[PDB]
Amino acid sequence: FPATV
Amino acid sequence: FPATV
Amino acid sequence: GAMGSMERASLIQKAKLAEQAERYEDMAAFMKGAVEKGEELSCEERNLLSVAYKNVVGGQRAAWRVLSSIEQKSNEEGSEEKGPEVREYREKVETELQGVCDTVLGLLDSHLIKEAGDAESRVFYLKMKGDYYRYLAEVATGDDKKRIIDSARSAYQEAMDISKKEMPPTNPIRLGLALNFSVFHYEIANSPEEAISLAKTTFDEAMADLHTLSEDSYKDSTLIMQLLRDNLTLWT
Amino acid sequence: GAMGSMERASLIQKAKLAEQAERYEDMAAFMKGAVEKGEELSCEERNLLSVAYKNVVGGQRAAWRVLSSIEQKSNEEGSEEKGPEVREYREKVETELQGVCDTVLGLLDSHLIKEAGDAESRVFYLKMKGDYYRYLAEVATGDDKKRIIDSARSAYQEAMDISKKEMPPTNPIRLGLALNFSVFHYEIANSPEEAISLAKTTFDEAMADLHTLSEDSYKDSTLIMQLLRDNLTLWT
Ligand SMILES: *CC(=O)N1CCC2(CC1)CCN(C(=O)[C@]1(Nc3ccc(Cl)cc3)C[C@@H](C)O[C@@H](C)C1)CC2
Ligand SMILES: *CC(=O)N1CCC2(CC1)CCN(C(=O)[C@]1(Nc3ccc(Cl)cc3)C[C@@H](C)O[C@@H](C)C1)CC2
Ligand SMILES: [Mg+2]
Ligand SMILES: [Mg+2]
Ligand SMILES: [Mg+2]
Ligand SMILES: [Mg+2]
Ligand SMILES: [Mg+2]
Ligand SMILES: [Mg+2]
Repeated sequence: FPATV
Repeated sequence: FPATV
Repeated sequence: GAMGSMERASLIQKAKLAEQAERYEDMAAFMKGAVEKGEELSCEERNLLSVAYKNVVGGQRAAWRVLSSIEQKSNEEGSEEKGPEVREYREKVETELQGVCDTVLGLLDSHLIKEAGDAESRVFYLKMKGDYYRYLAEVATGDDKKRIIDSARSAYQEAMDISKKEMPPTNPIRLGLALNFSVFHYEIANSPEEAISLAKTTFDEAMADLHTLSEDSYKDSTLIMQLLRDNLTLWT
Repeated sequence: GAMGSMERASLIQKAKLAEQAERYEDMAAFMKGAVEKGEELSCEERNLLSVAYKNVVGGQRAAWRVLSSIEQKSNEEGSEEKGPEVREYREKVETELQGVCDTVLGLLDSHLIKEAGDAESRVFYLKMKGDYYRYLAEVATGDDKKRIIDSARSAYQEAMDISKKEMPPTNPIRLGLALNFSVFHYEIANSPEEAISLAKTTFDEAMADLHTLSEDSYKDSTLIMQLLRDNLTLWT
């Protein structure tokens, strides 16, 4: 999965 | 801590 | 509410203890109680609220993906019929996830966003609104899916418009918003080109503004810039 | 009970899904429902029950230790007074932990142990009884502490007596019981010499019986023997 914050 | 199972 | 009898300051203190103990459900419940006191939240308090729910829903999303994969495998040719249990349990987890998302959205709507006038607060809350509609969109399969997706998009877009007007390109909130909106484009809106363009432009504009920053601000901004780069590497 | 309307086989199936999803609270609730059907548990089912509650209470114990350490630091000279919140939240976590332990002990008493006649089932359940009284003893500070400790000791001792009569020295249940009873001696009963003697004798007697085993049994036994060695290394 891609990075989120 | 020591090992337990 | 169960936290109605506890002091605001005590709820915040206990939220911080819960974080140290990795008790994120407790942390979220304490922060919900603090929001429901009706006073605005400071920067640190907004961060506690976000950390708590991000961790709770993150665990739910991971579990949902495990169960959804098992369910998908069960519906392949040659797969033995095992009854309704996989669907039922995926639905259980899904319903709990949706409940948490609805809780967060409810706090934002009643009444965090309407009282948030400074860019840093308003952008942060609108980003959260986008994030929790995005998590609802991840599990949506019915007639409201398009409206759920559009609600995420609208919240992110309002946040973006304010951030571009009111914050420098290195601001950590502006950066984190852009990172997550880019992921929305890639994973939810079927718009990988938009995702890539947004991540690239955000990265490059931040790069150009690093020269204005202290050592500590530089560290904060570059940490999030690396995540933009990581996603670009994944996507190209 | 909330699981009263769900089939036994469905509860077991869902316990296994919950394990895959790392949803140990759900796993425990499913297994509680399965026990409450009133039928005896198979080997695999006993293991699911144990895994679920071990993981739930393990997380509670870790959180309790974090909070207890903060509380201890708060009661040192020169520490600023911060009010009742640390104690209150440690108490909250403690009460939840005690509740889970009481739930497991209740399942064992009503009626798992009394129906368990084979050594493998009875020793396993009595070991569990010792373990959950040990977790109660870890947090006990009052007038019943001695009786709680003695309840752990008595359960472990009955399990030991049966295991020595009825199981080979390499049996994984006999080994795991001895490992945990040795920890009881070291950490709860203030008996480090007994802990060390038990771990050493258990290890050495198992070593001598490995020659009787298949490759797969050898792997199972040696894995737990390594834990005995690890504790001996810690303690010497
Ligand atoms: C007071 C305020 O506005 N805050 C607290 C600091 C923070 C922004 C919200 C910026 C620093 N920070 C982070 O960089 C990380 N989390 C987030 C960044 C941006 C957004 Cl919009 C939300 C969260 C946490 C850090 C440990 O790791 C980096 C990668 C992201 C915390 C939030
Ligand atoms: C059916 C039955 O009696 N079981 C299932 C197998 C098992 C005993 C209970 C033995 C193999 N096993 C383990 O070795 C581990 N867990 C435990 C061992 C012993 C006891 Cl008494 C309780 C648990 C799990 C394994 C992954 O890691 C080793 C170190 C311990 C599972 C339980
Ligand atoms: Mg007050
Ligand atoms: Mg649904
Ligand atoms: Mg553009
Ligand atoms: Mg039936
Ligand atoms: Mg108490
Ligand atoms: Mg002896």
